[PDB]
Amino acid sequence: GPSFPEPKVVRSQGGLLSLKLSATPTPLAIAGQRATLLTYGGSFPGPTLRVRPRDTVRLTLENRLPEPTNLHWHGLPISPKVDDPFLEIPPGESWTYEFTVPKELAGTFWYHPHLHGRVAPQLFAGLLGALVVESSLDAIPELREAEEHLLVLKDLALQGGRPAPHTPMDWMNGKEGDLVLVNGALRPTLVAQKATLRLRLLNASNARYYRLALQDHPLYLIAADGGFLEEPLEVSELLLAPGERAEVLVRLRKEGRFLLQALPYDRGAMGMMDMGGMAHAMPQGPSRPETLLYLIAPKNPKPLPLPKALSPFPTLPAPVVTRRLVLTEDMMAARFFINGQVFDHRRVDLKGQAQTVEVWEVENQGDMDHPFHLHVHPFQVLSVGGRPFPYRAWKDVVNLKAGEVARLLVPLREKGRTVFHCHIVEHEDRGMMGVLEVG
Ligand SMILES: [Cu+2]
Ligand SMILES: [Cu+2]
Ligand SMILES: [Cu+2]
Repeated sequence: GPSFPEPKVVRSQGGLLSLKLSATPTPLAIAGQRATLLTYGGSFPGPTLRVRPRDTVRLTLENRLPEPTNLHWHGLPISPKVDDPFLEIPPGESWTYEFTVPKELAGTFWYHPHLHGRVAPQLFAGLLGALVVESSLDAIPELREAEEHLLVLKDLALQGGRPAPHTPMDWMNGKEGDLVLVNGALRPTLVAQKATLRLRLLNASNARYYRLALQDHPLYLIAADGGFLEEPLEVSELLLAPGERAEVLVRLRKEGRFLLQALPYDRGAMGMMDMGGMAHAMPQGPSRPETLLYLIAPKNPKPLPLPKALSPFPTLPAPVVTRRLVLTEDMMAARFFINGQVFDHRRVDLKGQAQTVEVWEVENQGDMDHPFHLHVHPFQVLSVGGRPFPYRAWKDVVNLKAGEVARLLVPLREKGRTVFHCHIVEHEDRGMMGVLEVG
């Protein structure tokens, strides 16, 4: 096959993507060894669904797992009656998700389980896939003539030919694995045929962070989680927290081999130590550096000019309310809280009005990084940690380092009951989630 592995693509046909997927334990070969994972569509990652605005998506999920499951259409501004975080599909049963892709939408999204208390083991075991909303902006020459690839960043650990079980420390920290994979492959080689690459990036890991840097090159950020930026933004590195997406242009500068690496990053994971005075918690410190892929440039590379503009970001109406959501931790109990409470599916925590804009101040009073995710209602990050955000784009996950406050502009879209939660999914399962009702 092609030197660079990527998930198989299923495209809408005539305005309709109608597809039956099964969530099933699947024997397969991965990173050179046989293992049984939990997959959608018999593959890890699951198939990439490629659609365009106004398409109808009709996805029937058949649950062939021994436990109940559901889907979260991560990042899609669709009704929470469809993207239903409280629905349960029992083993052996099926459910059809049907929605229309919104007209003003573009980017890389993804799908994965969201059954409270079971997310971390199901996601860790392999249940995820990407969804791409293609845009008319893809036709501008500076993008159309680039070589496009999806990079699904997701780690794994195997024990006895199956995903490794969660330990108590895994529930506290979020589980990371030793196999640090791209598109389910171990350190693949991308032999570029064009000098400009357009890379769609997805962090589909439970908890691992990717401090991305390409040797000898900057990256040009062109999209965040849920839409394009207004113009390309040059960065020397790009941190992708769990659940986040980005799109970058790479302008290969000379012939050669260049490593794409996940550089050392300390997200605050904790270990234990006994030095003669009772066991005490001690920081794990930064992650070890990882090579994600080998990028081979073509001969005599002459990259395309960058696009001068992408998509204007909407001018939002003045907000009508400010909310303050404080994140805290009880590490030794592996319990995690929002405004001092754990999730209760019967309890509505916030009540807002559709078509108004809110300011959300999310404050991390813990010591770990927490990537905060809101379903249904994409937001504009105004500032994090006292620093203004350097671009305007739609996001749906925002990473908070210890002590940091993020200020978000949240337009409320579809009416109904939805959730917000930490996207270290172990923390969600262990309580760090709340309920928003929009009326
Ligand atoms: Cu998600
Ligand atoms: Cu968290
Ligand atoms: Cu969620």
